[PDB]
Amino acid sequence: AAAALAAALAQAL
Ligand SMILES: *c1ccc([N+](=O)[O-])c2nonc12
Repeated sequence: AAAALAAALAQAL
């Protein structure tokens, strides 16, 4: 889950 989210945020920004 950590990675999923990490990646989400990365993309968002
Ligand atoms: C999660 C998984 C892979 C990568 N990546 O840089 O290839 C990520 N970057 O930020 N979160 C992830």
